[PDB]
Amino acid sequence: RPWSEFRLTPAEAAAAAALAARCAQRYDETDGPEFLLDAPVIAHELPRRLRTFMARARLDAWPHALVVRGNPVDDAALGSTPVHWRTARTPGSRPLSFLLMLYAGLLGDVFGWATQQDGRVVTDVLPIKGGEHTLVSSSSRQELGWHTEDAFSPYRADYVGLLSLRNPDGVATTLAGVPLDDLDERTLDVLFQERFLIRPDDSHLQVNNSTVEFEGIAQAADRPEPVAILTGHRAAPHLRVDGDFSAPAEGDEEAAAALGTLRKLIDASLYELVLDQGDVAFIDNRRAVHGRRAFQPRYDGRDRWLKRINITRDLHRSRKAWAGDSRVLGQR
Ligand SMILES: N=C(N)NCCCC(=O)C(=O)O
Ligand SMILES: [Fe+2]
Repeated sequence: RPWSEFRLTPAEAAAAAALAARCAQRYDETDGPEFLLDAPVIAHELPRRLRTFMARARLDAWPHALVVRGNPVDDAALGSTPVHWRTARTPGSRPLSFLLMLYAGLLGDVFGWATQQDGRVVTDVLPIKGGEHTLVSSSSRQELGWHTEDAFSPYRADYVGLLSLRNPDGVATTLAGVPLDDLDERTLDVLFQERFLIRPDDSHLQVNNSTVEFEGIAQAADRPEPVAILTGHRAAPHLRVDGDFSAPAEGDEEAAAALGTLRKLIDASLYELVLDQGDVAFIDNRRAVHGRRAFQPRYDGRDRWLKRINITRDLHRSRKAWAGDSRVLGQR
C-alpha cells in the first residue's frame, strides 16, 4: 500500500483509550492552553509499539499517510452524529478527541485557524443538511475534490489527522501522490516555477463560521501572488495544489498546460482509503493531496463523522500568523 499501516492489539487500544479517558477526566477541554502544552508529554505514556511506529514511519521517505487501525468506539456511548460542527463537542465524542490530540502530539505541534470552525484545534467533519454540494468537508452528494489542506497558505499543516468516529457505509477518503512516473521533465520544470495562483478555500469564509483574520483571507483571494506547485527535491517533490482553487498566473499558457496535465495525472492515479470506525490517518500534506468520495447523506443520526486536526513540525514557522499566545493562525 502507498501508506504506512499499524494495527493496535486490543490491549494496546484499551490502554490508549484509558489514557485519553484519564485526560478527559483531568482537563476541561482539548483546545485549552493546558492540554495543548501537556499532550505531547502525556503521549509518551502511549503503548511503546505505537510510539515506535509513529517515530519511525514519520521518517520513512515513501508513505502518503500514517494509518492506525483498531481504536474501539461504542456507538451507544458515542451518541448521534451532530447536525452541525457547532454542537459537535458531545460528551460521547470527548475521549476520542483527547485520543486524537495524544496521537497528534507524537508527530508535531497542533494548531487551528481563526477563520475555520471558530478557531477550534480539534475540528469536525460531518454532513450538514443543505450543504451537500459545497466545496467544504461538510459536503456529501458532491465529491470533495482532491487538495493540499490550506494550499493557499505558507503555514499550512505538514500532517492532517483524521479519526473516524463512525463511517457505517464505508465512505472512502481519496489520496494521490506526485505523479512522478508520468510527468515529463519540461512539465516538471514549469511546476517547480512560481507561475500558479492558489486561493483560500471556502472553509475560511465568514459564512462557514459562527456569528480580523478574515481580512487576510480576503487578500489571499483578491490578490494571490504567484507560487510554485512543486518544491524541494526533483526526485521526490513536495506538492501544493488544490483541484478547485488552483489557477495559472494570468495569461501564462505554459503554466496552464502543466497544471492541466497535472490534473489529468492526479485524477488517473487517485486511490481510496476507507477509514472504518476507530481508524486514524495522518496524511502527509506535503507528499499527497486528499479528498472524499461523493456519498448520499443519511441525516438519521448515524452519518459518517470524523474528528480532525492540523499538525506542523514547527509552530515558529508560522509566528507571523499568531493571534496571541494561542494555537490559532491568521493575518490581516
Ligand atoms: N478542492 C477543495 N474543495 N478544496 C477545499 C477543501 C476544504 C477542506 O478541506 C475543509 O473543508 O476544511
Ligand atoms: Fe481536507
